[PDB]
Amino acid sequence: FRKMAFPSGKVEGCMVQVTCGTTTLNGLWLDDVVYCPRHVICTSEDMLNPNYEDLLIRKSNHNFLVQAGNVQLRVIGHSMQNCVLKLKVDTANPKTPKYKFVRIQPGQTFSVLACYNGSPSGVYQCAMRPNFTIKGSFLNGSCGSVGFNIDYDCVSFCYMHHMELPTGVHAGTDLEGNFYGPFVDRQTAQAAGTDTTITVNVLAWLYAAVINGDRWFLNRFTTTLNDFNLVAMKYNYEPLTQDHVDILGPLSAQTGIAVLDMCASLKELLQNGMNGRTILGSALLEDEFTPFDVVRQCS
Ligand code: NA
Repeated sequence: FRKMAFPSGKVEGCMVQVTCGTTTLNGLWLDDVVYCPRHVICTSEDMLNPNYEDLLIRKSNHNFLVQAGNVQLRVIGHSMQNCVLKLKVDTANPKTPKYKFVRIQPGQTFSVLACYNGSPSGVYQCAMRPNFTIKGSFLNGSCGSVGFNIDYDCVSFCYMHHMELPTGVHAGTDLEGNFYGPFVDRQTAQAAGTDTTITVNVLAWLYAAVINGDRWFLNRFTTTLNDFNLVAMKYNYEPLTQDHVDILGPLSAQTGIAVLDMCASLKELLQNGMNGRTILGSALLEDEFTPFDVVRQCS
């Protein structure tokens, strides 16, 4: 049972290179605007303690080198919206897909098109951790790579990568520039805070396991919602709500396994471990499939 990323073609045609001074990173060219992390205007010395307003004022529209493959783009307007730069350009992107900007919630998943100096190199599926970080592969040059979901013909852009934390985990903003979590685009030590397992995702993945033939973890016991959350808090699992039970509805109906019985199987799993066995070929509980992901992949 494999992690699916969304087909990336609609985003590939939007990836551009942005160079300001000597710093260079990825941008998102939609209509006549190019979006990129504002720390493109920062030297590596600037990053220690940037005054972005002050730093942006030293910059004019011609200081910005936006290149899309070969055609260079004429910048005729620059603006700072929170932590993103918005470079107004003359040519509107002919390849602009239908798109929204969305701010997702912790636990939701999305595809990332990692790009290095403007060219896409790879695509992967990941989750917004409950502590608003993402654990991924953002190497030097991947700043400005975007996260997205695709519904039919519409690209919901939800993530732009900005920083690697000293802890090696990754942080970024929505497409309006607001960071997810308590992070700032400054090279200083920033605490991520206690991460937790996305409980509704693990339950969804267990439904995927039942759908695909793995059933050993199904138990004779059952449990109440409170008893389960009592076990959940001990193991750093996100508390399960009734909203979470509702979202798991279709999966419970497809398999004929009530949510609370599944929660009871997860309870014994948490209290006993997996005892050397695997579920869907994994020796540990996967929490980066939402119930929507499991439905989408089982449909
Ligand atoms: Na594993």
